[PDB]
Amino acid sequence: GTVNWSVEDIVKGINSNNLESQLQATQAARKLLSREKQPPIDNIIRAGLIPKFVSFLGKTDCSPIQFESAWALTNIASGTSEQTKAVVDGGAIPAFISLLASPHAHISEQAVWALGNIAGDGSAFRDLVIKHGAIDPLLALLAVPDLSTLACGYLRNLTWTLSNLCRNKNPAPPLDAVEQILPTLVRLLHHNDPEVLADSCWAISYLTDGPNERIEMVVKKGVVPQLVKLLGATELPIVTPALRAIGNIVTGTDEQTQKVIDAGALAVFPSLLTNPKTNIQKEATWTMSNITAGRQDQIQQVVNHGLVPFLVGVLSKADFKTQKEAAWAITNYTSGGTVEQIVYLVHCGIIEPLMNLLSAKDTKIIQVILDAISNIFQAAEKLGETEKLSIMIEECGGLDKIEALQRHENESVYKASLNLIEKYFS
Amino acid sequence: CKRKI
Amino acid sequence: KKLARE
Repeated sequence: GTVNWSVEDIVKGINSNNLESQLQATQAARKLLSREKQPPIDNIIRAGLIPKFVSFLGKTDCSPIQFESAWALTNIASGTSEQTKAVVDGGAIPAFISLLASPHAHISEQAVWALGNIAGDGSAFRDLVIKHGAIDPLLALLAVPDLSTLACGYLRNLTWTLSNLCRNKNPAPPLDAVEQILPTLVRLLHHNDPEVLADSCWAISYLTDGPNERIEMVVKKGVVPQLVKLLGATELPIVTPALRAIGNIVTGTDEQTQKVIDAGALAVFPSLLTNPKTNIQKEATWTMSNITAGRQDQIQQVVNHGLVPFLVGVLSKADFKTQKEAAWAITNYTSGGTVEQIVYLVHCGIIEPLMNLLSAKDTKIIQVILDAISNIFQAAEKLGETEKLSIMIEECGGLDKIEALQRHENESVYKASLNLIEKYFS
Repeated sequence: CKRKI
Repeated sequence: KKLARE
């Protein structure tokens, strides 16, 4: 019936003066644009059909052509930025926002989906959707006593579209828009659907990816305990955004970091730092590195939770990018730690894996490691045990590596290595 | 110090 | 991100 129409037949039907013919052709276009293999988005655009689809969004008396045109435009807007721009350029944003209040649930949901694709293009279209007034009608669809009474697919689409309104930087979303969205977002973050939870975590991870004022807006809403719970979920699609959000939060103030620790996050890192997914392991070590850049009492919590052996392990064996984050966690630890905390680091076996990574070609890790070695020596100077440390480094072959680094072409590298050689190995 | 992104 | 329907 409406399967495998040509663009020229679609155009003929839409250009007819006959609404039912227009409805049939619009469905035929929807089916073309919903095929998995090379949907002819550009051909449909070149045919000039977008302004017609947008007009059809306003045909209140023919809800089927509203639905069919909304679906067609959603699939166009799901493509490249240029294809999304063509939808926006046709006036689709205010048309779709007016459809959010449709009494036909499947039409409102399609409008939600379409606006998610448009906002998801980038910050400019995101802010344009907001300026057209999308947030109030979107939040009204979620203003129910219990989210469980909404259809699962509907709720997932609403969550995903709100997450795109939280996404992207330069600029970040408007502060008033974030404040308007957050209470509903925290409600979704407590829902039981895994997909709603994943996308709510993603939204929170976007809102915390920025200056400490942005982090504070989110933390103030009390979401950190829920995030830590989701950090232990079995679903990798939940753990990943949950961990990103927690990681972002601990880039903030020591007080914001302390709420993560107070919520019990460190007890999850034995698993995260051994997680079979390389990206989870890397992000967990990056998170640890910002925690060890904190206060001495926060370093002490890292010790109390038994996480230094886990950092020794990642340094010993892990994807190189994870090992790089581990070197940062160690150097930050040695930078702000007490003499006793730094000593404990050596007792846990940090020296040998740290020395073995000086053989890495990456120049930055070498500078990070050498700075950690210096801080560890300085802690040993205060106990008069520099010699015993020097012997550890020689026995595991670190002295040979530091000596060879005096020939390194980078300036700061061959500078720091020489200082250690002359200061402690002479 | 803290390392964003 | 962007998602196509069916």
